[PDB]
Amino acid sequence: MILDTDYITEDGKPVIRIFKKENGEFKIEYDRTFEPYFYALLKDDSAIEEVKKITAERHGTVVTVKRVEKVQKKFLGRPVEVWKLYFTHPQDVPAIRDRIRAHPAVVDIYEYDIPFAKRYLIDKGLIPMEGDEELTMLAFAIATLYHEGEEFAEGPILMISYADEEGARVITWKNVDLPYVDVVSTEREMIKRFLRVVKEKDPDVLITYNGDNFDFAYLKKRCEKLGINFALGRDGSEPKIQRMGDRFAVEVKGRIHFDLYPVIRRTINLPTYTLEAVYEAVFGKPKEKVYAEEIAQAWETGEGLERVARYSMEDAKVTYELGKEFLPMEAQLSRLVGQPLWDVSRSSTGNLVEWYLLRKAYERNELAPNKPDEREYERRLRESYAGGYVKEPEKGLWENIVYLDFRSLYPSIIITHNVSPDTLNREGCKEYDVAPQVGHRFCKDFPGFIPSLLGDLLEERQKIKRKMKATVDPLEKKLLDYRQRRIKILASSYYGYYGYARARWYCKECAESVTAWGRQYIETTIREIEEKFGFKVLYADTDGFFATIPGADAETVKKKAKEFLDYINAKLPGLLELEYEGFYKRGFFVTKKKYAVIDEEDKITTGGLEIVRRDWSEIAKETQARVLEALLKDGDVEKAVRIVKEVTEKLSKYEVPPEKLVIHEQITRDLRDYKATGPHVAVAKRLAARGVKIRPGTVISYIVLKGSGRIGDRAIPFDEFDPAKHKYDAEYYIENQVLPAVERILR
DNA sequence: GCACGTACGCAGTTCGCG
DNA sequence: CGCGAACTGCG
Ligand SMILES: Nc1ncnc2c1ncn2[C@@H]1OC[C@H](OP(=O)(O)OP(=O)(O)OP(=O)(O)O)[C@H]1O
Ligand SMILES: [Mg+2]
Repeated sequence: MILDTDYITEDGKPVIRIFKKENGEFKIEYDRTFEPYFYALLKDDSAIEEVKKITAERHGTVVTVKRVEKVQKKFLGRPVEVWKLYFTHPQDVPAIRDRIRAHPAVVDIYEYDIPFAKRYLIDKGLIPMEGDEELTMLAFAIATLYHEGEEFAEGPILMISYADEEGARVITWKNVDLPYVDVVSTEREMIKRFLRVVKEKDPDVLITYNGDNFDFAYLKKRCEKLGINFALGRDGSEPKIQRMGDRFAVEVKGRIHFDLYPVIRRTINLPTYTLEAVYEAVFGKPKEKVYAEEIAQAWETGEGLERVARYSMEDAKVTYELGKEFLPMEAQLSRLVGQPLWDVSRSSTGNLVEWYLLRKAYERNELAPNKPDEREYERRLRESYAGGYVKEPEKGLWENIVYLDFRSLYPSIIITHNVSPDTLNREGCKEYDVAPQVGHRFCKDFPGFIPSLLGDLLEERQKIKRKMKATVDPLEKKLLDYRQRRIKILASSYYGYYGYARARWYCKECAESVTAWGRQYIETTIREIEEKFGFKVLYADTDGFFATIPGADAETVKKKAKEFLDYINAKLPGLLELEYEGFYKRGFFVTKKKYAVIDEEDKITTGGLEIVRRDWSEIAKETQARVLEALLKDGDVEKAVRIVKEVTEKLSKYEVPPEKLVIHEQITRDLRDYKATGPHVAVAKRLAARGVKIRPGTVISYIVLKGSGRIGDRAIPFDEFDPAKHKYDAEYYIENQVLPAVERILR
């Protein structure tokens, strides 16, 4: 397969490198025939003579137009006459792109901000991660000595553990008599020994957890400080820390650094994203953690280092086990977008969609729209459109509830009505599809750009969901659930891409249509099931709704539901279909987006309640869960009152564990761009002054202390919470946590 | 040479001023 | 001393 692609400079000309593992042997191919290029639109062909004269300087070397060739392409389906401008080195584009654009004759330039290595993959039709070639993996993690005030990566590395399919081992420079701990005295020698291990085993993939920000970055700093040649790559090169905005990423030429952190953050939604929490969510088994306070104590006292080695070994052990199950999922993702696994595992869903559209646009000789300037980006972010339909739920308890839901509503709407930028208000067509309310017209004579690509993703989701029923192993069922969720988010992102301010194929009118279509279908289906079939819709949210026949029994409501499904699906066009997504005995609808139902097997499923929100303490989630259990199962309202009263008694008496009193919250911005400072923002700003880097996406876990005033002023991180010194604000967790989450069931 | 991180709608908490 | 803005996370 094709692992990755980059380019070096030989005699001032770029040389594309293709890292590939063909027939079980590493190989690097060299292509020196690819030339940088980008298009330009001119008012008159006679101005091409005054365009080749435009020059620019790039550190002494003057940048000139190598060659020029007029090509005929298409822009959103209509033909266009553009001039292709060739260049010597890729870096010549960023130096002359702005000079060529501002020419009074040049209308606009196109495809000027495309990386060379990634332009080679699209133009040459090369697709990475394809081919029956198994990849050798090797996970590794490091243990560090951190002190309050010490700059990051300034302390020594205590242990360097690694794990592959052949077991897990730990390397340290302090005598530990454990069968898996190999002891060698120098930290440098530890690094150098780790260098021999990787070079000897020669893994194709290097799996880490947050290694781009800690494990591999810490190792790279010891490289430049201790003066070591960490030739870890297959070309004799050393790891390179690359910048991606605020975060950084480590690259190892010839190999693939698979950082599982960005992968898990896009696949699983957990309150906290620690390695011990991800292991519990995937494999369903607990993982013990050794904090830095105990690692620093074991290093100084010398006692207990065996347990520290057990933590480092387990760190690499679970990292390989998690990587062995999540790498194939990302390989499939890389095969769809057609980009290296390195870039795909660290890219957002919006970027993945754009990189796939850029490849398909080249396959169809379609000149790609260019990203918006800062002005248009701000203009797109300020504008919006009406979302989905939401109906105020009927209050009270209801019995014999059915949940009818549309099958991929928004994606199906795009394919059925050919909602795409190239088809929006296209003139000269024979058949059109008008969007409700919004009125946007879409050509249906030819398949749209986006609709022609969304069909396959929908089929894949129904295939994965089909194996979920045919799977008996719980581990394979959850892994398949992750795959179908990944396909749902990716497909739905195609819709969200229309509203993405940074999207090349930005189309608000396309996004307005998908919602207008969905709002019309759900509102008409609700009216049809009520007027014709006599159903009573209780709750409705976009693609689905909760309905029932008030006085009918369970057997009647279920049959009439399947009857209405065949009646409405026959009247629905194309891929538009409504599904029977489960029956429920009794249900409770608190408010909008928040409800709770119970099925035949007495399994209570909730939606939008505080039980699944990470910003609510577990003592509140546990109390709310037992209240729903006392109401939906037993139906004893007085029993729930005694439950919340028993919880408050334990809280006031300080009898609840501190682990059950943690509140997780995410830092979605930079600590400098926060208009208001909340509890989690105040704790983050305090950790930023202590050396901890609180970057966007960090989950803040704090505990409210017993005090008077602002909650943020009495908020302390969970790590520094000692029950001997600190005492939590029992009155806060009673009045502002346990009571409110359960008070909304007042009936 | 880039990634500037898919969309809207909404319940609900924290804070701050009156 | 209720309310509005800022903020998060859910569906
Ligand atoms: N993250 C998202 N971003 C944008 N649109 C989304 C997102 N999630 C869902 N949508 C839209 O929301 C509605 C619709 O979801 P399907 O019908 O595609 O998938 P089920 O079969 O799972 O439906 P159920 O939630 O179980 O009723 C999708 O277009
Ligand atoms: Mg749906």
